Amino acid sequence: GEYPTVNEIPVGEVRLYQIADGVWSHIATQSFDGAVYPSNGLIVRDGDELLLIDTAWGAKNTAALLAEIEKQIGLPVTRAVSTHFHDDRVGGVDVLRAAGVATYASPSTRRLAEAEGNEIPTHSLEGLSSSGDAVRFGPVELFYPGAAHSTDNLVVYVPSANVLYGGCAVHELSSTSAGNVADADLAEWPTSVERIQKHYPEAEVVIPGHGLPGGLDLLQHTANVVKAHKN
Ligand SMILES: C[C@@H](c1cccc2c(-c3ccc(CS(C)(=O)=O)c(F)c3)c(C(=O)O)[nH]c12)N1CC(CCN)OC1=O
Ligand SMILES: [Zn+2]
Ligand SMILES: [Zn+2]
Repeated sequence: GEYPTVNEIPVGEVRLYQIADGVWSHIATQSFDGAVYPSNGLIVRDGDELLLIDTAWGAKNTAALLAEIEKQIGLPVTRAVSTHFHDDRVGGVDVLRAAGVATYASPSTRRLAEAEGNEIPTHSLEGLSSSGDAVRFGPVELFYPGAAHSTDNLVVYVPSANVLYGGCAVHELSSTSAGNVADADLAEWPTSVERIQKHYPEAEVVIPGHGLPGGLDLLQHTANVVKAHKN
């Protein structure tokens, strides 16, 4: 019943967690540079179909994700959006594409994925290139807050449930640093978080890219840990 962690998640297995009516997160674990990390994504019911946000960080994890969705939900995943270019967001796009899923990301994410040798979503999401931009995509709104964890990071809001999926631009409350900052803009990140706070003041659940969901406090906590990481 509690939100799952690695200690319940061997690498290769996937858990789903019901967030709200028609909204689940997915949780998987992966090894990277000799350490094991959890990571989240989102699943949103879209009538008789499902919209997937982010892969489960790897090909085998993403295959396991599709199997877990069939077991627990039983509706087809028809579209997926990746919220930035890192492997915890696009690793598994090839699996999705061979399982009938149409894969999408911004042009900025597609270019960065291609340049870095990561898997590349098929379709480009226009209308998101300026900070503060928002577009509708099925049952969600996609929002580009500005550079934060990465220059391309997108945020996803589920208006029916007031669920804010921050992706890796948002950290969990227990975080002690800003995570993997390799491609981050620590100077711009607080401004981007402030844009999220201003745009989604009615969010009830906030889901970070890694770790435990909570409420709006995750946004302020993220700004706090990023400002202190920078300093
Ligand atoms: C594949 C991805 C990656 C791999 C491994 C770990 C992470 C973390 C991470 C780290 C620590 C914490 C605990 S905490 C908030 O207290 O510090 C955390 F929650 C998340 C993140 C993230 O923060 O989103 N991304 C990671 N990658 C790869 C990459 C550059 C490759 N050239 O950059 C990146 O992010
Ligand atoms: Zn990342
Ligand atoms: Zn991440």
